[PDB]
Amino acid sequence: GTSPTQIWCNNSQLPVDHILAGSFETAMRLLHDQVGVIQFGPYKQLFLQTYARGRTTYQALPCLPSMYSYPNRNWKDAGLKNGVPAVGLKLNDLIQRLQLCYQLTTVGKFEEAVEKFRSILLSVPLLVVDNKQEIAEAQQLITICREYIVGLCMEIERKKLPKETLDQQKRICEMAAYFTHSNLQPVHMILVLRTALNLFFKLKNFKTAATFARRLLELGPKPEVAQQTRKILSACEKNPTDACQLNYDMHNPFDICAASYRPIYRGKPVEKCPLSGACYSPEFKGQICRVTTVTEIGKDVIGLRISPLQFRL
Amino acid sequence: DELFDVKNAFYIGSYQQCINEAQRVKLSSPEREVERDVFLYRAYLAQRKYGVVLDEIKPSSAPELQAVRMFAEYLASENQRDSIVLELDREMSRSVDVTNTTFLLMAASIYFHDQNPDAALRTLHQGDGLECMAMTIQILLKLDRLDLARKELKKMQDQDEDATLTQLATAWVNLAVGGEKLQEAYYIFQELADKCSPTLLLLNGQAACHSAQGRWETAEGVLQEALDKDSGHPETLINLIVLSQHLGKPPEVTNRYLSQLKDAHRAHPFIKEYQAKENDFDRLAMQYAPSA
Repeated sequence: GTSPTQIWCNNSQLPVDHILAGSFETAMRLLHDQVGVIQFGPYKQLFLQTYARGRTTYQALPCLPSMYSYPNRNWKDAGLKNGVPAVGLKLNDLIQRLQLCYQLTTVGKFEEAVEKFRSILLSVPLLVVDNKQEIAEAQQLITICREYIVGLCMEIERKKLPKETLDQQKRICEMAAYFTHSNLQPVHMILVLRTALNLFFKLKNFKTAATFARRLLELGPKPEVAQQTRKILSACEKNPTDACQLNYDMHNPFDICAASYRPIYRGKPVEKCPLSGACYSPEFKGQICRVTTVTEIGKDVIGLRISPLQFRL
Repeated sequence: DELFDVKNAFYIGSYQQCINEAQRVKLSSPEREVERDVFLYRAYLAQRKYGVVLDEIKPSSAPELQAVRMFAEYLASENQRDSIVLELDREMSRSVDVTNTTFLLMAASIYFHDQNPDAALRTLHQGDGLECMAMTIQILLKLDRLDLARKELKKMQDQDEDATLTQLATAWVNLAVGGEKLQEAYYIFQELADKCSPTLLLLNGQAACHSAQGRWETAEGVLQEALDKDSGHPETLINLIVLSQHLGKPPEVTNRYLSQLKDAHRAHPFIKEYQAKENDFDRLAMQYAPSA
């Protein structure tokens, strides 16, 4: 007859369903078309893990091979024909993990934070989502992950680059400033602003520093920080002026190149990761996304398909 | 039936109980004595004490025992298997004897492992016994032809509704059916455990029923109890891995059970499949991966 796993495959477009089924090739294809995922290698743990949960086992008779049971999320209604695998991974689970990521960011554990963030980001396509808004949250969740990943990754590099040349220094300040734009939560956003302010201050680009200081204050950082910020701000006011011109436009909209960590203003051509939304300069197109690590930058895709609602007829 | 307790203990899954009782029972008949020995060894096979069966059953033993021993060697020696099947094929074709039910069951069992469902089913077709019917249904379920399975079940159902063997069979069909049926399967497993005794087999069956339905948490107790009795029990560990993920246990937990399974039985087909999946995944990765 037809195996239950096969039934699941026939029944659902969702990639997780196929993984549960054990149909890797099918699942990979779905991930490849719906999302960009060219490089499956980072996926392997997720697949096996997901795969393991798919079916239960019980023994009909002794000394014979054990039987397998396939749980269905719609067990009641599903007949033999319309079964679909039980869930097992949910949006809340992913959201919960996010806090741990936040914690690591605050501590300065950025490298570890990236891993957790990326782990969640990759996991999003696995989900089966019940309602339309819930789908939006998933998309939003992914966005948050890339934002941190690119931002944190940019930060790690900035620290690495050499301080010695003036040009080198200008580069650092620029990158620090770029971080400012990243959409993080206020606790983190404040932290980055704090950093940028100092770099700009030493740079003697006081005018720009003043703007950062004001933005920081609005956030409402702890009192000690706020006081320090006010102190710096007043100093900046004495000589509001930027000594050097930097390749940074606070006002102009940006898009940080995930690879280059260079600004891409407004309209200027950009290539984006189908999955993450990470942005890259046109040169990168066709390459593996640094943020996602699985995806192809240039790839056009159907789009994430977490819920059956997405399919319409 | 004098043997009733011994056999019943066997089907439920409490092998040791079967063995103990088998010894206590008195022969009272050359026929019965043979049946008793058959179950006694069958129990040892369940236990995986192959050596016991191979050593003790000797050529002089009754043909029924011989069949059991045949199965034992098949399980025990991987190398021997092709040779055994070949001989089995020869014996099956070159010899009519239907009467030996034990032979049919053992032979069918070998075919089943051989993954020659047709042959096993073919053999079982000849056998009249109630057990033969139960085995037949099980094979049909694996075949995923629930419909055929249902027919056999009723067939046995007419003969003996109350028999535990029949009840187990119904539960199986039941579990396959899905839906409201699942609850029915759950009760039968529960009732058996209550009456006879919770066996690892029975506990997992209950767990499977609960898991089929959403009730992951309810499943926890049965698996936990089963695990306590026997770590390394294949069905239990597998169920635990599945259960753990639904519960939201830490990923390490799922991994731990999986590793534990490997320790208990490197060979276990679940493990093999897992490995197989890993292999093709790597294979697939190369397919998608960019060239360099």
